[PDB]
Amino acid sequence: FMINILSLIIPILLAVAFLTLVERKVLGYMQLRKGPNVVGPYGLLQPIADALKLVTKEPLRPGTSSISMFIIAPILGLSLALTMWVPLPMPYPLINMNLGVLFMLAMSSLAVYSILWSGWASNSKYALIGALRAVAQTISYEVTLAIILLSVLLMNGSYTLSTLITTQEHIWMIFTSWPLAMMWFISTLAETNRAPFDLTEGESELVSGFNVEYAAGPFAMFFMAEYANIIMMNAFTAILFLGASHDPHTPELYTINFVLKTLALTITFLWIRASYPRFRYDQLMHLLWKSFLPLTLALCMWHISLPIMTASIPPQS
Amino acid sequence: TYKFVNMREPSMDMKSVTDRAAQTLLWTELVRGLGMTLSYLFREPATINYPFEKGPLSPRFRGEHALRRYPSGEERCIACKLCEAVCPAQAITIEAEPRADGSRRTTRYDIDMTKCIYCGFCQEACPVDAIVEGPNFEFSTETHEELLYNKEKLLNNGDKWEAEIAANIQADYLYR
Amino acid sequence: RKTQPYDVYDQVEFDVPIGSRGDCYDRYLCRVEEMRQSLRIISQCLNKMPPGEI
Amino acid sequence: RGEYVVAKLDDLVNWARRSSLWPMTFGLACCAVEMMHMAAPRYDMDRFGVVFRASPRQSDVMIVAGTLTNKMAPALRKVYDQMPEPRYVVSMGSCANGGGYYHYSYSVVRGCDRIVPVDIYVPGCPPTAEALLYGILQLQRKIKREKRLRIWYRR
Amino acid sequence: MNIMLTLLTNVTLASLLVLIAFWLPQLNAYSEKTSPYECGFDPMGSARLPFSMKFFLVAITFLLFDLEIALLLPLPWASQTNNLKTMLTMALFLLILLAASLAYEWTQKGLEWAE
Amino acid sequence: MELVQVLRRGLQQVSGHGGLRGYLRVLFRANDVRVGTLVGEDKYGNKYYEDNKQFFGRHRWVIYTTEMNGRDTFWDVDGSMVPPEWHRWLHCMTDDPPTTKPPTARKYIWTNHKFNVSGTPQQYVPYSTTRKKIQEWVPPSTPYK
Amino acid sequence: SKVKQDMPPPGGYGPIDYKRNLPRRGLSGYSMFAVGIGTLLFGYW
Amino acid sequence: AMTPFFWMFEEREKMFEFYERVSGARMHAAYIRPGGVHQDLPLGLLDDIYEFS
Amino acid sequence: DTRPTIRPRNDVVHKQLSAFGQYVAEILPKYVQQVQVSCFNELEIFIHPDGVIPVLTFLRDHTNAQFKSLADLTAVDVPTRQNRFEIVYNLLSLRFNSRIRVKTYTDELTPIESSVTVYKAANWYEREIWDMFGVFFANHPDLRRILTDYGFEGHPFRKDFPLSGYVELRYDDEVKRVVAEPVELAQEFRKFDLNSPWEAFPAYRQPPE
Ligand code: SF4
Ligand code: SF4
Ligand code: SF4
Repeated sequence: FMINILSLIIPILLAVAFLTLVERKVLGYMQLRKGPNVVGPYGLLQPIADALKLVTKEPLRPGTSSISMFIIAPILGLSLALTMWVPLPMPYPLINMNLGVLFMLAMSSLAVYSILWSGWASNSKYALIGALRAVAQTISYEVTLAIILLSVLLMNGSYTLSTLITTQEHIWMIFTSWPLAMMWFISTLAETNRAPFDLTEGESELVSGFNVEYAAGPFAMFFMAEYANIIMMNAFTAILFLGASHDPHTPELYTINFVLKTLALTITFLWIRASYPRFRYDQLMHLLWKSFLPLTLALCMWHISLPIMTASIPPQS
Repeated sequence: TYKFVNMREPSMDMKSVTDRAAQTLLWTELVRGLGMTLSYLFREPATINYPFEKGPLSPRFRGEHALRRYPSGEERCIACKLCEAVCPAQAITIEAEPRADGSRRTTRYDIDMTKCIYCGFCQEACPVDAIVEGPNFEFSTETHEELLYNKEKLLNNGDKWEAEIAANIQADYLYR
Repeated sequence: RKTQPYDVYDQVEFDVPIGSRGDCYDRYLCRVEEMRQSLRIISQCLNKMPPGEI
Repeated sequence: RGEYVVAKLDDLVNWARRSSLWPMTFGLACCAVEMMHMAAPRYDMDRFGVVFRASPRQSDVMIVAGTLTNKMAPALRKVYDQMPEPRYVVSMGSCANGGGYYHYSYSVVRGCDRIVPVDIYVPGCPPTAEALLYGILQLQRKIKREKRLRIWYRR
Repeated sequence: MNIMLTLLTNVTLASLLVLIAFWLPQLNAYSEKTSPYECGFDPMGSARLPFSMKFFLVAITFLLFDLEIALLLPLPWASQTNNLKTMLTMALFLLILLAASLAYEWTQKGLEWAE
Repeated sequence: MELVQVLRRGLQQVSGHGGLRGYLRVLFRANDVRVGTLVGEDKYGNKYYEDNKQFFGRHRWVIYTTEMNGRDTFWDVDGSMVPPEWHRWLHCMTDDPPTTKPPTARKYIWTNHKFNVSGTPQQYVPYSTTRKKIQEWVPPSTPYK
Repeated sequence: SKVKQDMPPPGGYGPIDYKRNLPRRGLSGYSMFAVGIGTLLFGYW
Repeated sequence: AMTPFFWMFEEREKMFEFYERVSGARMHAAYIRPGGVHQDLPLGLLDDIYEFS
Repeated sequence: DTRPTIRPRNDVVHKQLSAFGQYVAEILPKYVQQVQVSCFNELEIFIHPDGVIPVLTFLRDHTNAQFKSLADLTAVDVPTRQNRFEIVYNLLSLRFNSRIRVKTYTDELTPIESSVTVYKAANWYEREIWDMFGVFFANHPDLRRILTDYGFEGHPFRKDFPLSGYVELRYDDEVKRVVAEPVELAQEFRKFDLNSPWEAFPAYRQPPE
């Protein structure tokens, strides 16, 4: 059985590593630059070069830091991102899970706690402020994310991720809840801490946010954690709306379709990263509580009476 | 004459107001920047391949100093000290001595780059075009004592860099 | 340039963007428009280069 | 042979080091704006495999660019000491190399080397974007030419 | 216990990464490197002083709202009951009640940053 | 039709670059697969190419030699192997190769262009170029008079 | 020989544009909305 | 957003390209002096200015 | 000018500024001492130290002057005078697109009433001048060093202050932080007494004495 676990964990790390290359290269091509191409052919050896150099870099333990608190958070950040990859309905899920999204949602909230704890554990202004901007960021997206999650799968029938493939079947789910996918996609942007909503990092405003005292290996686990988080939750939005067909006799046909769906969607995550300025976390909780919340109620009311509207209540099993 | 920059009151017409509402609800001007950025992605990058490829330059470029010499072989410098008097950072130190023959040039000609400014003032201050700003921007090094040259290396620099400047002053002698 | 012209700036013709709110958006907009008006100055300067010394 | 093995692990270490070194987003004077000139798509900082990180706990090579002053001095030494090893320093321009145009000034320390150890002295005032981009290359060659674990084996 | 096995493996694999990133890559600390970062200078001295919120009002409303959503999570199963009539009214009633509370807070200032 | 046109352009690229070995050589060392006319070849083995059809700044380029003055440089390189005659042509300070019109050859110019000798033992050292200024009175050789 | 320097062409350089040339792209707000429900209603069917 | 920075620094570098063409260096020209500019523009510089503008 | 070498003149402006020069003189005869417009159309008002705040107030307030812009604060130091530092203001009138210069004199010890109330721009210009020259002004809000090094003693721009300074610093490993020491240059400033020994301008020559 454990052979299945390593084949689920190990490829993600290499996939996360090669995300750093495309992060630095498609951005550059999207930016009149050529991207990393000096290390091996076209730079495909650069993600490896980053990995060892970060690992062989000196780890740093600031004097005013809480040692145990400084170490537990990076473990929590990377472990949750990696264990986040077990329950997806990728053709044959590792663990069938009745409450698939609740398992998805619960530890996604626990993921920010590693983001949360590292700020004060580093014991300085530039990380305490970044940690507290993480509070306000997850103040905003969490109060509404469950509402979108409930609305989209209310037509699915239950919380099981596997039933998503059956529910979509003929047509893309986005065709039925396109304003919900409008809600869902950029709210995931607001949790992955990407360019428009990366206040927890905050390159320009506060040097590095919840990373300032972090060095070498702790970052390597942190860098992989948030890169694993974006890909996984993008794979989540891939099945949530763009689920493809699955033939039981040929499960590999689903993988090729699903991978591109979560890959082209990923290119979007790199796409917004180049073109958009930064939300101030003032308007971040302002916007998600002024227009986002009152709207997401309306379609939530729309999406509950409507299965009753046309006698289209989905079966739970 | 002036041009007002920021005031255009939007029309409250049904067609115009639903334009702004559609722009607000459906991100349209927001995707405009997103959409054009795609178009700029497909543009081939304007990156050179250093050092296999090097950027454009001009004959009147200022680089490392190089003391040249006459076609016979005698070094042009005649210790008029005008370069020292003009050098805005006093990077030049000059001492002179009549040695034996028609070759009294310098006891000492030390140009201090980490003090020098690369203004090039020494080049046009020289009445005999002895000290020149070479076309070589590529003279980096690892030790601080390296970044200063003696009189000898200025001669060696002028000896090593000779074809480039000889043609450069050939093309630029009328401009200055 | 307009109130106290210097050098040959009197002969050139251009516009100066004037803001209306004094906020960051106005200043950025005036900066953008000044660049466009700068290009117009280049066009007039390019087509009006006179002969003589330097 | 043990020396063969240590050399192979040595080759692995510096290749990752010189390929993935991260310059500091540190800029003081005229040199700083030309430093970001080569980071522009014309010369492509990133295509050589490097990316700008901000804090000392983040970067590899300090890139000192600009005039060094007495008031700037305490923070520069503090921020340099704050960078974990291995760490390298390159000195942009005549001013930071030593003294510079303001060598005789009352408020300029004559040399960044007087405050922080330096690997490479990149000259020019301002150095052309080509010249310092070689300075990064020379540091890649210098990082290549080490025997850190090799000298340890024979230590 | 399959979920336990992957959970144990996941936290284990994370611990090796921090383990060999703390012992293998050398060790050299001389105090000022170990010191906190204040953008180059020395901090005023704290990182423990009260960093008072300016959005404290919205934080508690999040607790009320994040709590009340747990009341409507059973919705997918609540749809498949023999009594969707009162189900529709009660489930609707909750959403208006959250809507009213959001509307109440909105009108009496609230969400905007308290100054 | 244009899609397969660029595919054969790549097929031409591997063929024109000395088959597979040369293409893998330039791809892994020269970092580029472009093919240009052989404009010149200096005495140091540095292979030079010119492609006027490409956009400005990528018309004239250099493939560095694998050997220079016992400083094997097949993998590592730097912007200083370029000899003085060609260094102006590479930087397009001019639109003439030295082959078309060689520079005026004189006695004192170097025959072997060198590079940055920094780090190597051939590196320069500052030294006094002046003689002694105050020489001391030599003590008498004779013993007590 | 006559004096020669860098000079504008005898007719002069071409007309240099400086104003905004921002495109007017997209479609009407009603059409964009009517499409939105149009595909939306298809979804529930 | 960082992309606008890299959009126009390319064009900013072209202005550096004519800068180095007509002056001694890229940035610090020491060109404009009391009594007039240091020396005349190179031939063909204005045409490049026309294309860039 | 048929000759293209020399700079032309704007006699209309020169007389016009001179008319306003005497204008201020009658308005405030207590404070102005002499008002002069230079050959290159620059009319300067020379006011008494103690009346610094009223004249600046008058130019900011009066309709006929309306000078409301503090262009620059300079206190050019001349060692040969008893009170060396001569504090020079710089004002621009937007409505009359003309520049005025009001200036006083003040030794190292005499305090001046700070002009921050009459010109908010004077605030930071005030923090710089006390730093470089050392002339304290009275009742300034937060008059304190804003140019020189933290704890740098001595006003560097003073005539008695050498250009190379008095101290230099260097990192020391035995104490593990930077530390100062007396300045000792690798190369001294080679003074260049290049002033021509022949008179350059008969017009500006001082009377025999
Ligand atoms: S450019 Fe020439 S004159 Fe100017 S400081 Fe440098 S060496 Fe001296
Ligand atoms: S280099 Fe030229 S200016 Fe300087 S001393 Fe020699 S001849 Fe005179
Ligand atoms: S060396 Fe030149 S360009 Fe660099 S900071 Fe000093 S004055 Fe500016």
